[PDB]
Amino acid sequence: DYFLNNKHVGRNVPYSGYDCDDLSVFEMDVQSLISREECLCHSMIQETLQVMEAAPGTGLPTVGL
Amino acid sequence: IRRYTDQRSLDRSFGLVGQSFCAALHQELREYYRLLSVLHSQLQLEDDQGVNLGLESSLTLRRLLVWTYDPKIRLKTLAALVDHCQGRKGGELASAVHAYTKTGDPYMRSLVQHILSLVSH
Amino acid sequence: AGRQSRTFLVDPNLDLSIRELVHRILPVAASYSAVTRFIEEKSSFEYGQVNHALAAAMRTLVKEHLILVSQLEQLHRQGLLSLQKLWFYIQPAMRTMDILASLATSVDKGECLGGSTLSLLHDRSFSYTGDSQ
Amino acid sequence: AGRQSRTFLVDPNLDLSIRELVHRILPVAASYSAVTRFIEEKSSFEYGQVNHALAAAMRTLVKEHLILVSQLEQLHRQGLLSLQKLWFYIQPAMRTMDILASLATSVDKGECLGGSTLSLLHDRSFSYTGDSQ
Repeated sequence: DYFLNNKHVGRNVPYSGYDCDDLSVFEMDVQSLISREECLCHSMIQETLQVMEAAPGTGLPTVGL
Repeated sequence: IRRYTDQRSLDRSFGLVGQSFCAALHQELREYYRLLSVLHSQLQLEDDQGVNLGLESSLTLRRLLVWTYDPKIRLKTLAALVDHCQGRKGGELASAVHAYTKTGDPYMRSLVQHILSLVSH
Repeated sequence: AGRQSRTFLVDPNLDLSIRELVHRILPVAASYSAVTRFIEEKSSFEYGQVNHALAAAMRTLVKEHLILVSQLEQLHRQGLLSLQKLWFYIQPAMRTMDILASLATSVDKGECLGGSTLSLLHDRSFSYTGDSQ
Repeated sequence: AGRQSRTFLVDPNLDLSIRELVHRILPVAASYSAVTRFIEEKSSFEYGQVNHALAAAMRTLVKEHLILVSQLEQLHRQGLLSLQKLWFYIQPAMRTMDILASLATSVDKGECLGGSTLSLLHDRSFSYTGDSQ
């Protein structure tokens, strides 16, 4: 939420250092989101190829028809 | 900032209030240098580990810019405060600090409030 | 030149299709540059606390954008980033930056200050009633 | 020409045995083309929920047919596909497509709609009493 990570948006901001531990956490979270999208893409690709890669005449939904 | 601190650390005529302001500035500078050291240690860890770990610690120009975005704002605020307080002492220094307290930025507001309270104590 | 959107020169020897894709993406970078310019200009104390707060919020979103860009840079360092993947990943970012830039340009054109800025914010919030993000 | 099965021109200089095999296989492709045409036309929203659903099912079966064809194409690209192997693998597929096309043509001749279409489907289901597939 834009306001949740808004550490520097506040009325009573406590004096803090420059410590970016939360920033590193946010970076990791965004990286995880991107990696999750990439993994979903790769999995979809792999599944679609594996379906497309079945033996000729194999994998047909109407078995024997 | 460091030039200003060195210039004012030697002036006994700056008085106790001036020395206190310099002390607060030195404390903030120490915090900044600690943060910079941590970032340096992370980049050094990324270089020394030899692994292209896409961790936030890998020294990218972009990663450096990201990690220094907030530090850049902090340092800019501190430098502007130093410039505005240049030549002011005593109650004039206190007035200059109070004038910087009227900033709208909550992060700048927090920093200036902490510095003001510490120097006024 | 002036308060205009940033223009880009593309190498003439680039693929025409590549050039068109670049011209499609460049609006995001123009929005980023405009937002940064607005943040740096309206951040002066003279622009009032409301403008300061606007700049701070923009700074937070810019931080998010920079984080995204750095992660994309890491993926590129891995060689895993294609131009089509880049477009796909930037499309949401493109829309977010475009919305932010439109708001910035409206505030700048209106020279909105204090209560007028709050009114403009209310009207823009109603203007984005259909875009949940 | 009209509501006829698609006709094909084969190069006359082909082997007579090859030409006859082609003419034996071409009926399957004609049925496929007719079925695809019916599916694409009756897929309009104007066709009502029953005819639309029928077309959607036909489209799904056409997709399965395309998948099979792509695998056979791969075997040919792999050099693993002989003409007799293709004929053998398509013979059941040819019969399935021919049955589906005959049903489509019967529905089209009857202009069956709604309950009449459902009745026709029931009667066709009884018509396949001997064909378990």
